[PDB]
Amino acid sequence: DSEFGYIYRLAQDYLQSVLQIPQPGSGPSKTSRVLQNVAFSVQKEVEKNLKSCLDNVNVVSVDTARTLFNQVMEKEFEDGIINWGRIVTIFAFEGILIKKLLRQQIAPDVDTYKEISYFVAEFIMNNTGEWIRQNGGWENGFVKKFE
Amino acid sequence: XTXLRRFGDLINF
Ligand SMILES: [Cl-]
Repeated sequence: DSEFGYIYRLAQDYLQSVLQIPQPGSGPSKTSRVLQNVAFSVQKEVEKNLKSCLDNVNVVSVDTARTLFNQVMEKEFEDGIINWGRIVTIFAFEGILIKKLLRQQIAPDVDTYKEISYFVAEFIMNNTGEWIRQNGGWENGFVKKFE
Repeated sequence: XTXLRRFGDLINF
């Protein structure tokens, strides 16, 4: 029940929904369900907008996947602006990375989605954690604006 | 990153 652990659970839950890994009987939390619907509302459109760009990147490893994630995330927020919509795109992008990694990584570890979700949660809490605290948090700011 | 940024602002409406 820590701050990083809750963000890690959200990041890992979404990758399970993207890869369509079945969870316990009932689905994840209501917060992860609101997040999954909003990020699904985005993901397929982002892929179909960046097919030329994504078809030319080599996401062949975890470090390689982390390098590209850090690179895109630093330029997206290079204006110093954070909102709940931009946070949704952080989850939407990790879903595209894990699908490119699944198709390009040779001999992956079991549950590689847990490794990708880990450094994705590190970025969210280190660079948007203080902002999330100051705009209602997850149960009062995010859910209450998309539900 | 430009794409994702405006996809995000879009939903912030
Ligand atoms: Cl970029």
